[PDB]
Amino acid sequence: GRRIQGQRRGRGTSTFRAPSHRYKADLEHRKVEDGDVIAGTVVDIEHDPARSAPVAAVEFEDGDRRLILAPEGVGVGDELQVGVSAEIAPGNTLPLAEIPEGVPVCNVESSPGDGGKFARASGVNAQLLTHDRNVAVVKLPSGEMKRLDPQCRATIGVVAGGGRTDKPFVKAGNKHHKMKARGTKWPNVRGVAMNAVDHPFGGGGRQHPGKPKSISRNAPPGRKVGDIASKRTGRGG
Amino acid sequence: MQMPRRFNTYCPHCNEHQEHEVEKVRSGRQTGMKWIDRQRERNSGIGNDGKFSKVPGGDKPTKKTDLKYRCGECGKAHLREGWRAGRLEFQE
Amino acid sequence: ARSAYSYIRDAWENPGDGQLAELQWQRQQEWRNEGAVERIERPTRLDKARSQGYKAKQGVIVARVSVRKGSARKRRHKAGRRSKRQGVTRITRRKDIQRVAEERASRTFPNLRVLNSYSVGQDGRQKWHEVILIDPNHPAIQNDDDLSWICADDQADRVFRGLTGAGRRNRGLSGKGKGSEKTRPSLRSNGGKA
Amino acid sequence: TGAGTPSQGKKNTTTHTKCRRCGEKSYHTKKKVCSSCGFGKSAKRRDYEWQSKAGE
RNA sequence: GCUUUACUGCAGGCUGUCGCUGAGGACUCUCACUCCGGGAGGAGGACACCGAUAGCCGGGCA
RNA sequence: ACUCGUACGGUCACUGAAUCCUGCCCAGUGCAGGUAUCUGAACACCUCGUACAAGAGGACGAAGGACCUGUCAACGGCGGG
RNA sequence: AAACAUCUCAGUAUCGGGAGGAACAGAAAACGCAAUGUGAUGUCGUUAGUAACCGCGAGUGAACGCGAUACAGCCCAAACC
Ligand SMILES: [Cl-]
Ligand SMILES: [Cl-]
Ligand SMILES: [Cl-]
Ligand SMILES: [Cl-]
Ligand SMILES: [K+]
Ligand SMILES: [Mg+2]
Ligand SMILES: [Mg+2]
Ligand SMILES: [Mg+2]
Ligand SMILES: [Mg+2]
Ligand SMILES: [Mg+2]
Ligand SMILES: [Mg+2]
Ligand SMILES: [Mg+2]
Ligand SMILES: [Mg+2]
Ligand SMILES: [Mg+2]
Ligand SMILES: [Mg+2]
Ligand SMILES: [Mg+2]
Ligand SMILES: [Mg+2]
Ligand SMILES: [Mg+2]
Ligand SMILES: [Mg+2]
Ligand SMILES: [Mg+2]
Ligand SMILES: [Mg+2]
Ligand SMILES: [Mg+2]
Ligand SMILES: [Mg+2]
Ligand code: NA
Ligand code: NA
Ligand code: NA
Ligand code: NA
Ligand code: NA
Ligand code: NA
Ligand code: NA
Ligand code: NA
Ligand SMILES: [Sr+2]
Ligand SMILES: [Sr+2]
Ligand SMILES: [Sr+2]
Ligand SMILES: [Sr+2]
Ligand SMILES: [Sr+2]
Ligand SMILES: [Sr+2]
Ligand SMILES: [Sr+2]
Ligand SMILES: [Sr+2]
Ligand SMILES: [Sr+2]
Ligand SMILES: [Sr+2]
Ligand SMILES: [Sr+2]
Ligand SMILES: [Sr+2]
Ligand SMILES: [Sr+2]
Ligand SMILES: [Sr+2]
Ligand SMILES: [Sr+2]
Ligand SMILES: [Sr+2]
Repeated sequence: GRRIQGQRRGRGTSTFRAPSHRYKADLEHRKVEDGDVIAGTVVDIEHDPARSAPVAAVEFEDGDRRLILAPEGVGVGDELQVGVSAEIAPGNTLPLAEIPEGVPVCNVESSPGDGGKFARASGVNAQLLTHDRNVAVVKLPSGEMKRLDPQCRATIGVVAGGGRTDKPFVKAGNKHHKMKARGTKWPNVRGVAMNAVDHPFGGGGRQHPGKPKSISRNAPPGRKVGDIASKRTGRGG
Repeated sequence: MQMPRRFNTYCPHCNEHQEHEVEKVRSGRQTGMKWIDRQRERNSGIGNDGKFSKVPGGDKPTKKTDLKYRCGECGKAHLREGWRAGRLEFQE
Repeated sequence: ARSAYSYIRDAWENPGDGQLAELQWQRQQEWRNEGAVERIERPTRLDKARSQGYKAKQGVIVARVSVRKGSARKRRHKAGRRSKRQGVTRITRRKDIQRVAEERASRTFPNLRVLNSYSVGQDGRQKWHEVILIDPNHPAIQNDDDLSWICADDQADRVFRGLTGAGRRNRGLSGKGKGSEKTRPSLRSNGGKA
Repeated sequence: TGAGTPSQGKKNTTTHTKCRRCGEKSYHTKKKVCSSCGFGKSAKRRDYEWQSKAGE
């Protein structure tokens, strides 16, 4: 047959690319030698096209002006700190080791110094649970207990823009506008609605997959469609 | 059908009638060193392997007698045409 | 008595034992960080180099080249093929890696001509060979009784036509009798069946 | 809108132009590659054995 | 052209084994190698990646 | 490529606004998990064979299968008496 | 091959790289008319559709030698300096 849409994606052609030339900045934590003698002032709150959430522009002591992944409750004028000795307040960054247990955090690094990988989406947060000299235990937004190096840096508080998901798009046109700001091909044509040549589910008088949807993990690209390695399906049981 | 385990008949070796013992021919084990075995290895590779990609044929509803006739005095055996027989049980 | 050279030779018969073993373990760390073709002031295996024609003289160059290990890196058929011509994974190329190495080296030094080459080991993902190249335009060589032959016009780009020792071996030209019916005088003249 | 006559009216783009190297009007001014001699693509001149019958 | 529990194969995924690969049926270590870090250094570690091969799945493809 | 993205994410599918609802079936097929025992290739190992080698057999046994379990808003099914 | 998968078409078409006036080969770790024999290498005639291969099907297919053409044999590495 013909390659399915999932396969066209990988080629990274314009249709499937993200509007990167329009994206603002990479919100990675600052790199500090040590001492925490790094503080800056929030000079402005901006809209981040890539995340549909707000970001804050900060002017640091040493003259560096950079955008930062802002938690909820940060405003212009406010002073932020980044370092081992940073103060324990919303909007401040410091290694998990310095963070008191039971404190919601965001933009958590996976490997100390990577700039932040976890909990960066609208209104989300990781929950610092356990401390130690060898391992910091964090509860990520998905509910998973993640063991991290206590040297992994993070920002106190939850990500701004929470609740974004609580309101329905209502119109196709609204989805449309959001989609234009992401690396995604939209709208979506169902596999069952295509010709046999275009998808495993295509073909047949009436629409219906002519096979079970739960596909094996070992299936090759082009065939891995539907419910991938489902451990179960439905709502029952 | 029934078959006598031993009986008097012609032994082409002694060249005279003598008692023979009848036995079903047991398959001899292969060595894997015949020419055909070497050709299979040489000609099998990537993709279809011609004759070496074919698999075991079928079965006739009934098979023919497959027996050995052993002379009771010179100890040598001879073979004979077989005849279709659903079953072949020896007597004694 | 034994030449000092024989000791280098003898060391390399078992590159995985003795001091040579520790040298390789050390060196390869540096080699893995070098480029595809690195010129070197002196041969790592002197005995072999001199044996292959090397000389400490102007116009003589040595370069270490690395190549990825394994079989062919081929793309599966996009058009119809019979089972036989659908193979992709176990199909290997007809030129050995040493030959590929000699060619890359010669491309890097367009004006030089490949004289010979030898192996200097490998790790799990690549192989290294050192190649001796000669400057056919330098008088120190145009006047050398043992190397001036490589200055002739018909020796130009010799490596690309399989005129190298590795080239000739790879073309099945070693045997002068049985087995060379389709290799001599050329693979091509014999319909490419060797 | 038909693919024929009505769609021919929209054609006013300049693509292939006289090539600096070979003189043929085959230099694609958008690709900056000559479809006839290969200029802009290769130093060597564009050539193929299929441009003639196999045994000639 | 299309389909599939048609025939025969081919990609691909899983898995064992051999090489890369080191020291003291379960284990410690560091030196290759990998990853994080601007750097110091940190994490991991003879595994993983990669080469070779074996078994299984394999209309994704011929 | 996704991705200047990180689960309030984005990938793969099905249904197709709101409203009231969405029953029974895990035997077969699919997916996933488990698995005492059974089955399960190659290398190495052991026996036989060969002054060697081919080869025959053995022991060990991964995934997989047998077997067990979960799962239908998974393929689908919901009859005759 | 009266289908077709090994095989065939064929190392052909076509593609990448490269030299010359011609290329390439070439002074035996050869041959093995087994010899008290030949003596670098191309090529031509023959050996021969022979040996060999092959769903042992269709088809594929040499060599040594011999008669010719032309003939030509040398240089390093190391030992010792
Ligand atoms: Cl969305
Ligand atoms: Cl019988
Ligand atoms: Cl060259
Ligand atoms: Cl002779
Ligand atoms: K064919
Ligand atoms: Mg960022
Ligand atoms: Mg878009
Ligand atoms: Mg749709
Ligand atoms: Mg339709
Ligand atoms: Mg239709
Ligand atoms: Mg399909
Ligand atoms: Mg439907
Ligand atoms: Mg001399
Ligand atoms: Mg010729
Ligand atoms: Mg990196
Ligand atoms: Mg098909
Ligand atoms: Mg519908
Ligand atoms: Mg509809
Ligand atoms: Mg035919
Ligand atoms: Mg062939
Ligand atoms: Mg036939
Ligand atoms: Mg042929
Ligand atoms: Mg011969
Ligand atoms: Na063969
Ligand atoms: Na060159
Ligand atoms: Na061959
Ligand atoms: Na069921
Ligand atoms: Na025919
Ligand atoms: Na046909
Ligand atoms: Na055949
Ligand atoms: Na004679
Ligand atoms: Sr980043
Ligand atoms: Sr970075
Ligand atoms: Sr369908
Ligand atoms: Sr239910
Ligand atoms: Sr073969
Ligand atoms: Sr095969
Ligand atoms: Sr039958
Ligand atoms: Sr050239
Ligand atoms: Sr229209
Ligand atoms: Sr019109
Ligand atoms: Sr126009
Ligand atoms: Sr170009
Ligand atoms: Sr050309
Ligand atoms: Sr509805
Ligand atoms: Sr089931
Ligand atoms: Sr002569």
